[PDB]
Amino acid sequence: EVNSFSGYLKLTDNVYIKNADIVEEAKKVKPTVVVNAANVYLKHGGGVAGALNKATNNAMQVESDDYIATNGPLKVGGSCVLSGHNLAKHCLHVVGPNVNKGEDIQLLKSAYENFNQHEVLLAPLLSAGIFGADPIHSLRVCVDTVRTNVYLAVFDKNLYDKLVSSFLE
Ligand SMILES: CC(C)[C@H](Nc1ncnc2[nH]c(-c3ccn(C)c(=O)c3)cc12)c1ccc2c(c1)S(=O)(=O)CCC2
Repeated sequence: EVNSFSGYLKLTDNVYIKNADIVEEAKKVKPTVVVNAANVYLKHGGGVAGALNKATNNAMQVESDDYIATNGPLKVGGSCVLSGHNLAKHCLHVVGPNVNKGEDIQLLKSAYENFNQHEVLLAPLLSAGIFGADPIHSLRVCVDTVRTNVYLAVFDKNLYDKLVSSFLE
């Protein structure tokens, strides 16, 4: 079965959310597109990007290095489409702003806009965690910006509960 998302809570007609690890979701669901929370040089050194690369046994990093050699780095708020490997048909590498490194939070709208070129996506909460954005603000930007169908996997039950409570106010 295609895009077999299970156990999500529907927030709006096009945004769903689950307390789950995106890597485990990508193995179970086999989505058409999995979003990576990338950096501009596609160096998958930790967090979500490191976990998705490790699940591909480093095939994602080798492919990413070859892409950067030919095309140069991405811009903050930009994206590229590369192979999904064993995790998805395609990986959409999206660069949200890293507020902890001084990048502009306004670029988070441009980052989510990349999602609208794909009908269905499995994605993480952009710019949250160590990128420093307020995760409740990142969910609000996602809901207001994404028009295609997006399944958000957030690997922390405490944050999940705060995000669902905030949306339902
Ligand atoms: C907010 C947080 C709960 C969320 N975390 C995650 N959300 C969804 N699936 C996840 N898998 C893992 C994971 C991490 C270690 N290892 C070993 C794994 O195997 C699997 C993390 C994780 C998240 C959302 C966005 C971003 C980050 C973190 S960040 O800090 O990586 C910087 C980039 C933006």
